[PDB]
Amino acid sequence: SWCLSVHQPWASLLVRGIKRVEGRSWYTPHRGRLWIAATAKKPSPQEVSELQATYRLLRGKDVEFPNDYPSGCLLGCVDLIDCLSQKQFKEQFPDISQESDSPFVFICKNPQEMVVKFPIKGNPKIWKLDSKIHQGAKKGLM
Amino acid sequence: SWCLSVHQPWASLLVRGIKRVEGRSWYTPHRGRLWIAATAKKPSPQEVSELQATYRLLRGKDVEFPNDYPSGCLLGCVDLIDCLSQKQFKEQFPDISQESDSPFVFICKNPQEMVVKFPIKGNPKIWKLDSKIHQGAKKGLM
DNA sequence: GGAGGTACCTCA
DNA sequence: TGAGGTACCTCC
Repeated sequence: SWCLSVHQPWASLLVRGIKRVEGRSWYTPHRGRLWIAATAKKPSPQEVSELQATYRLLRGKDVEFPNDYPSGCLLGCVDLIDCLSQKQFKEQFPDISQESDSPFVFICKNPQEMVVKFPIKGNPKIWKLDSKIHQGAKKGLM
Repeated sequence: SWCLSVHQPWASLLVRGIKRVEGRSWYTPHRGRLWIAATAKKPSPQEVSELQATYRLLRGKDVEFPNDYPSGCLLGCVDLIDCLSQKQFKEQFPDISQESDSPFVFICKNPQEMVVKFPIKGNPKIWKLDSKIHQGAKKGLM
């Protein structure tokens, strides 16, 4: 039921598995499925292309980006398998530890993207999806 | 017929005779009567009190400020008797030369403040008043 | 100028 | 967060 709002384009890169971690100033004990919502903040076409170029260098020339990075909607989910301090992140994930310098690093696995994305208004930190949109999101995930 | 738009509170201080010069980056050959209009930019009550404190120190304890500094209106007029370079300003007005460091300094005399001030939309530099507001302004000056 | 789009900032 | 007030910026 629990959701994290993330700015685009990083939001969609997370549910595509291209971005593998998300950094925050705070810790969460939450483990398991974590829904990902894009914030309302639209990214300029410039930062989308620059971030895409960067992730091409990190992941390979032919990585498949989403066609769009829609704002203000529920995108999909990840499994939040750990929430690591920066020190723990460097010890356990040396190959990607450069990808976040935040005090706490959310380690995400098993991303899933919704083919139909639903408009939504987010909140800070981990917040709870409303039942109706949560039910429709799980149905979409077939 | 010619007018200069000036930000408040400086605009009203000019037509009161409290501010004696106005600095600009450009020169004008205009001499004689120059109407003074306040721009639309409203001044914060903080810059009004700080500027009043400063001019109290420059002119004396009991100098009489206007009760209000209205924006976007025709305030009055001065006689523009010279337009001096900064070098000429220092040579000719050593007692007040510190009051403007602009490339050109408009030397104003015989200020008159209108009892009834008329709303107006200004322009850059010296611009020409419309004849209806000019006629009404001259009449107000009795 | 004056007008208004946009980025920035704050939020009993 | 999302919302919107405000300051800042540009202007065939």
